[PDB]
Amino acid sequence: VLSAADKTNVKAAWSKVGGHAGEYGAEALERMFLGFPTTKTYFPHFDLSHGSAQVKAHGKKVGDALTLAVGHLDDLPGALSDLSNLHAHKLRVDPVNFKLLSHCLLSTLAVHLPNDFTPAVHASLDKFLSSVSTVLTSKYR
Amino acid sequence: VLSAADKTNVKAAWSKVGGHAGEYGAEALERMFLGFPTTKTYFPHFDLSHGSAQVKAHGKKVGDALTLAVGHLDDLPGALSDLSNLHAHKLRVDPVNFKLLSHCLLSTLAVHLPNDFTPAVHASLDKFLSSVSTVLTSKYR
Amino acid sequence: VQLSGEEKAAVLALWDKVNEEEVGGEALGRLLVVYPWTQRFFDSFGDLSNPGAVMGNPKVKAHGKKVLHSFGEGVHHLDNLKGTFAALSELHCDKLHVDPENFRLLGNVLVVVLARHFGKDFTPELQASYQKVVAGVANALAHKYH
Amino acid sequence: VQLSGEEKAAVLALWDKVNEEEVGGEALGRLLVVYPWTQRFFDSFGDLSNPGAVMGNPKVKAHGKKVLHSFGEGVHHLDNLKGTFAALSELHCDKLHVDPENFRLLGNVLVVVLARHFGKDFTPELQASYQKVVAGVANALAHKYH
Ligand code: HEM
Ligand code: HEM
Ligand code: HEM
Ligand code: HEM
Repeated sequence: VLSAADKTNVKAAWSKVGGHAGEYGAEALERMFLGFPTTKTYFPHFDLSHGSAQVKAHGKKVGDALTLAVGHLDDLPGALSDLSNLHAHKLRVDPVNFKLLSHCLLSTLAVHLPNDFTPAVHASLDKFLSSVSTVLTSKYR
Repeated sequence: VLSAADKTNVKAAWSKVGGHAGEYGAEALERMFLGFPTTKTYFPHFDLSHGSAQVKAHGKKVGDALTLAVGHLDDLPGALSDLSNLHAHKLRVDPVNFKLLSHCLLSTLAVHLPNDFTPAVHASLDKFLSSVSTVLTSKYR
Repeated sequence: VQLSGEEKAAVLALWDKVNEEEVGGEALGRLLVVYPWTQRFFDSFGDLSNPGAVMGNPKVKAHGKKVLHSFGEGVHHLDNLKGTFAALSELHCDKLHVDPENFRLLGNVLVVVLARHFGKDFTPELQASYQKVVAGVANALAHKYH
Repeated sequence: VQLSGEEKAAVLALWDKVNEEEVGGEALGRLLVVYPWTQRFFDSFGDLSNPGAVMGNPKVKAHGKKVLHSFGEGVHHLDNLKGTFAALSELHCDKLHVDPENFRLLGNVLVVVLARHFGKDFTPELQASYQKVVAGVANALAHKYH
């Protein structure tokens, strides 16, 4: 996955996202919690109410994490090694959930950058997210 | 992503398959065609009758392809490059079908190697088949 | 499937503001581009070699409108879906042989396309409601697979 | 599900030979090992850190037997899967919130286990029949998701 052309699209497209990564991560999460209830399970200690300071804060974590990955497409297994241990070994998140977040994330991007969300960029951004999901759900150790 | 323990498990279990990879491939295919009729769609030119020499021949190709993959666990993308282009670009095989063939391969292996098909082995062989399926469905790098 | 009384309201409301001329064709096109293997069922449509040809193809908009049409029939007959899509079911199952999982993927792109079209009016609540409708329609077309 | 009269006879005849304890204990154990994230639902069972601790755990064997007995109810009521699993569907969907994909995984794991215990008697024809029964149970359990 992730060919020369996809990388160019990913790097370019994240560029259009800029510093709203944090805000988009928060919106994506809210869309996931409301759209796919089964995912509320992993956050028993959170305030899942509209406008939560925990959700918004967490969304920020997800945002930088994705920005980090976009800068290490040649070695995702390495740059994300820690998050992988957290999600697959410690938290044991079900892989299906990653597709849901990915969907909610793309849906968030379609909302805010309708003119940059072309079919081609859509296709590249989908593969990028799958690859990140495989690494975080991987247990390569 | 395959770990070290998984690579060792796979190379060891396949040592047990030995020279029966071809037979198991044919049985796998026979189990798939009867278990999930939809897959026949992809073989309009084949004689899918029982004991068909056409299925045995193909089963052999699949068996060899897998023995080849076991020899290049460290670089599946490179060793299976041509098969990917054939399955993704020309044939356009729905990725769902790969899970069906993998389940039939594991089933076939459980039948013939009941004492060696332990939980640990079962687990690694599954990561291995998902890993091979990823490569063959990707229009990658 | 089931939605609140006030849910159908917000849902059907949005559906009236939909361009049946476009949405249908953009959903199908995005499906053909993001998940290329689906192109295997649409060979007779002609050129699908690149995103430019697909979104431009005439048969994709035409067929797209038919698809977006039977989706509306879904938005209305929400409490009897198994019946409405019963015929299309034996069609995609018996003739075409389309895997159930693909109905889910088209439903999700349809959602994303709606998102690109209505922007912020397409709120997480509204999106949540549509995930229900999308899920039911998908399940109904799969009934004949047992 | 509806299988040919001959199939039923074949499926039911194999089940007379199934030891619910041995089979169930191994099926649930393999699930926990091959798909580690399923472990989250059983943290109360104790140490599941390694395959040796999982296969040896007494609660895994005990719950395994209960699960296999439930499949047996399905195999003897193939005409009424929906009604047979209605209660378990509420438990797994509404109460526990388990993703439906896992039901299929457990169904296939079960098939692999049967293949290992019956070897050559588990012919590709008998398996094909069992993929139907297993597929049948999965959908009925996912019935509350629709
Ligand atoms: C795009 C994929 C995802 C990325 C990049 C991501 C990233 C992160 C990061 C950076 C952290 C650590 C933050 C910290 O140190 O406090 C984290 C924690 C966490 N993630 Fe994810 N995550 C993703 C998907 C998931 C999914 C799908 C779930 C489940 C629905 C999930 C559940 C959690 C939980 C429960 C925590 C710990 C929350 C806490 O206690 O603060 N993550 N994630
Ligand atoms: C475990 C993954 C699989 C492997 C290792 C595999 C391997 C192969 C190989 C080695 C060939 C090469 C034939 C040659 O050049 O001599 C081939 C051809 C082919 N494969 Fe696969 N395959 C796999 C899964 C699938 C699946 C899931 C389908 C669809 C159900 C599929 C459909 C085909 C078809 C139709 C051909 C062409 C056969 C012909 O017309 O001769 N393959 N595959
Ligand atoms: C939400 C699910 C879908 C809906 C509501 C839908 C709806 C339709 C409708 C209304 C028709 C026209 C039938 C007629 O006019 O008699 C049709 C035909 C067809 N559909 Fe679907 N469909 C869906 C998903 C799929 C998927 C995922 C595929 C792609 C693999 C697919 C492939 C086809 C094909 C190949 C035809 C034949 C078109 C022709 O040659 O005229 N459909 N579908
Ligand atoms: C083939 C599908 C399955 C069947 C037939 C099945 C059957 C059952 C049955 C009969 C019970 C025992 C109820 C009782 O003792 O009153 C049960 C409980 C439960 N099931 Fe399942 N189950 C299935 C799949 C799953 C999956 C995949 C998960 C895990 C991800 C799961 C998680 C649970 C949990 C957490 C309980 C409560 C355990 C306890 O405290 O006794 N089940 N299931």
